[PDB]
Amino acid sequence: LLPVPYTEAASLSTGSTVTIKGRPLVCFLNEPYLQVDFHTEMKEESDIVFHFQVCFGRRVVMNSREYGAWKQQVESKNMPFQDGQEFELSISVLPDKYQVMVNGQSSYTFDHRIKPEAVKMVQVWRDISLTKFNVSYL
Amino acid sequence: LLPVPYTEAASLSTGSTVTIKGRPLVCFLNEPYLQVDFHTEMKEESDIVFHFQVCFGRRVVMNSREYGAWKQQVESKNMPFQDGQEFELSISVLPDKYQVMVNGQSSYTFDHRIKPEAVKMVQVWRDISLTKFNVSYL
Ligand SMILES: OC[C@H]1O[C@@H](O)[C@H](O)[C@@H](O)[C@@H]1O
Ligand SMILES: OC[C@H]1O[C@@H](O)[C@H](O)[C@@H](O)[C@@H]1O
Ligand SMILES: OC[C@H]1O[C@@H](O)[C@H](O)[C@@H](O)[C@@H]1O
Ligand SMILES: OC[C@H]1O[C@@H](O)[C@H](O)[C@@H](O)[C@@H]1O
Ligand SMILES: OC[C@H]1O[C@@H](O)[C@H](O)[C@@H](O)[C@@H]1O
Ligand SMILES: OC[C@H]1O[C@@H](O)[C@H](O)[C@@H](O)[C@@H]1O
Repeated sequence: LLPVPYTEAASLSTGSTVTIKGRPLVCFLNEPYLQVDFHTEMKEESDIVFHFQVCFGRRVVMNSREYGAWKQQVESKNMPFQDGQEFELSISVLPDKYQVMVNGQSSYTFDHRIKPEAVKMVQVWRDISLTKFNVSYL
Repeated sequence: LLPVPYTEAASLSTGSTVTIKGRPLVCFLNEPYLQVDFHTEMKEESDIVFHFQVCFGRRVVMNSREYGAWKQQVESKNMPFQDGQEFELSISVLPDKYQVMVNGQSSYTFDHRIKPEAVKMVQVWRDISLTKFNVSYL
């Protein structure tokens, strides 16, 4: 297990992938969350280029936080995460957007509001155990 | 620190108090949660007599879960929890309702939908550290 909340310094550009392997701590009936935030600084109060929040069994919200203010929330009812199971989450930086893979299935996209080069830190937190976190590049 | 999620077997009646001392894991800007659930069984999928969820800095929701279904949500914008600080949460069983004290201040009430004698387990979880959990009686 990696500690949760998990914070890692990171640089992203086109071709960067962020891969997370984890498991919800409790059954989907109890609505555990997962959050992944791409921050502009190492401090947790810093702006968020890309905010990804799963309410397991219900929905996903995505947003940015810019100069401390939450922007236009995007919502998906797409729920490929399986009750009780380990997940593999992969977030890829494409030229125009983030691609979110769940268990090898394209599940969510989010157009760049801020250049991904603004990211200095990824935080993974809320009601999961974390087995793997990797930032990679092709 | 007590492990989180924290689960303790419990019996409640009029005069029972549940006291929790904890601290949010992150700043209120990032909206950490605290949840306290009074369950009818030791298993986490069991019905919830009393569901208390803090979104720190934003709101509190309270509900019951009966035969697996969430009932009428109650919402309060009362927020006596302090950014960055340890809290003391005390939930008292009165004849007709739960009384929720935060840092010695009456903050929330919730009329009994199910007799508090139906409770067999308390779960404390989401984005907190936990220093104390006690079930007591006067
Ligand atoms: O957790 C913080 C939440 O605050 C809301 O105001 C935002 O619109 C959401 O996107 C975000 O998930
Ligand atoms: O933004 C959400 C969309 O992202 C796409 O890349 C996914 O493949 C679709 O399933 C989904 O509708
Ligand atoms: O923020 C824009 C994103 O929002 C989604 O609603 C669209 O379906 C995605 O294709 C797009 O990348
Ligand atoms: O976390 C579970 C949530 O599900 C909602 O449907 C309920 O009305 C809330 O009271 C509860 O907080
Ligand atoms: O249900 C909420 C109410 O509970 C009362 O016991 C509190 O003292 C009030 O501040 C609050 O309006
Ligand atoms: O569920 C009923 C509870 O809801 C609140 O709106 C009331 O203000 C409380 O006094 C009451 O105990």
